[PDB]
Amino acid sequence: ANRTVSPSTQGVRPAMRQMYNGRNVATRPIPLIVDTSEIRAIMAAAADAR
Amino acid sequence: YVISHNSVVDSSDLEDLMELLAEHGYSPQAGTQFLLLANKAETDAIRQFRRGVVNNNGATAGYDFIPSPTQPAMMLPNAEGLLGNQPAPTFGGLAVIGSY
Amino acid sequence: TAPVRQEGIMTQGDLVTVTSDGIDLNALWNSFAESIAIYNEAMDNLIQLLTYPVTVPVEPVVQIGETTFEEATELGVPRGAGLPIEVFQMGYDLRHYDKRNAYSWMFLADADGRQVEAIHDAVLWADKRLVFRKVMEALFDNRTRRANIRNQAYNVYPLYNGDGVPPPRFKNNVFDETHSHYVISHNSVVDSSDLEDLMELLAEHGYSPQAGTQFLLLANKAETDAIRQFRRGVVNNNGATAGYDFIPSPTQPAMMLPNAEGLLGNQPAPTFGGLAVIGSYGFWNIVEEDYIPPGYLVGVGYGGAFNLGNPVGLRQHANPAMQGLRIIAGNYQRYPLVDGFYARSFGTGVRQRGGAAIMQIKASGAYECPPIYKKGGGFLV
Repeated sequence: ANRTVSPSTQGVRPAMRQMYNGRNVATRPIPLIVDTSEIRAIMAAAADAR
Repeated sequence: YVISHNSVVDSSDLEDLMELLAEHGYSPQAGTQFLLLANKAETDAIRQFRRGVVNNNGATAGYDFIPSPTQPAMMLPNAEGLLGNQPAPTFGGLAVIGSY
Repeated sequence: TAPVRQEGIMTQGDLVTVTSDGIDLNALWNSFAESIAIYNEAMDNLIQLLTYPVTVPVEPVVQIGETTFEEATELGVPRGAGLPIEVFQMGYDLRHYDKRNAYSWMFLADADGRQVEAIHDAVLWADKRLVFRKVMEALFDNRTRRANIRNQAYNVYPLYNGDGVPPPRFKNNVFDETHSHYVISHNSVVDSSDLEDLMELLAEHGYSPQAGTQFLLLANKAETDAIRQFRRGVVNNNGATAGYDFIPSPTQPAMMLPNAEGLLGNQPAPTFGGLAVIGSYGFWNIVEEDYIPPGYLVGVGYGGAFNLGNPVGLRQHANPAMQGLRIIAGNYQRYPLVDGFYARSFGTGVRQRGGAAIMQIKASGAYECPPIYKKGGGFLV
């Protein structure tokens, strides 16, 4: 039989996944980045203005 | 209480109008729902906003106009979906034409 | 504009009362307790991840000589053996802080108890703002301190600074007395290079990804906004190519990135300790934190074969009656004045001087401690 080996035949399955690409859907969510410092400022200001 | 500085509406005017609420923190980040009330003369221009296409006064739209479920259909122009979210067909009791 | 600080004796005419108009202003103290509670949680999540309570006030480091074999002969005998040894020490400082409040009898005759509870709460906030400042200052202020314990003067150190005993030799890494973990980017904007260089400052002592050390990068939003844009093999700022992709964590918005149809390996977990992780770059877990000043990167290692702890040791006084914030009786106790004091004593030092590093993003010149955390600058953030 074929005795050929490589770091691939000795390896592990790559544990790969698909990541969201925005193709082949009707709409795409707006990419709204919100860091925690901005969440703190909103929540502090809301609680002050109440 | 403000003016557009142009005789016909831009996508930039919806951005400048959104800014007047967001400057106080009333914002998409804060989970604020937003409603725009407009006349036919304005909504019939706003229906034509498409991402990256130039509108009136050299404004370029940063989002797509997404029609509401009650509106007539459109063909999707690209393999990429429209940039936006499709609205519910009503806001309170009002009839929603779409989102921007 | 700045907040005000009223610091006199409380007289009549500093009283707050139900107005002529019938508003009970004394009900409206603690209007801002909830916004203070938000920033108090923010300070806590840093303190419990940057610090540990000191139970052993002094740390040793030891150096010893060696010996060698020789080839044997059949009639003759080999040379003998000995071992020289030396040792060095470091510790943590301890300092004292206090506040007074004072009232005239005319204030006390008419005052609402809600107004003195309001001042008491403002003091508790100021105590937290003090402890937090001194924890950050222990890490950011790169100057060596001295402390007296049991009539001996010890060194009290920050991270490696080009001062004190050098880092140990590790696997052909050898270090000068000038070796430092306070460094500059040499450029006005953050590179991918900078995160790669900052990691080598931990890795050069061991403390490495293959040793199992987990890592955290604390950064201001202004740096994270640039780091978010790093893509593997693409040029970013100052002509740096990125060695890695920025990988977002599960909390981030879905983004239509070019040349990115699949992810090899896991996303970084959404939180590290209590802090919210935005994503990762190489082995760094990246946290946005506005208590890090703009233009500073703070890289910290945890765990691994060397078992890195939290970077700053927090030292308290030996007597349990002197631990924590304390209320002490006044010198004025009768009439016409009453007074009283608040006090706390605590201090700080670094035990594992290589287990973190700080970079300041600037073109040229020495590292500056940021004025918000420099030791001379005050007692609040």
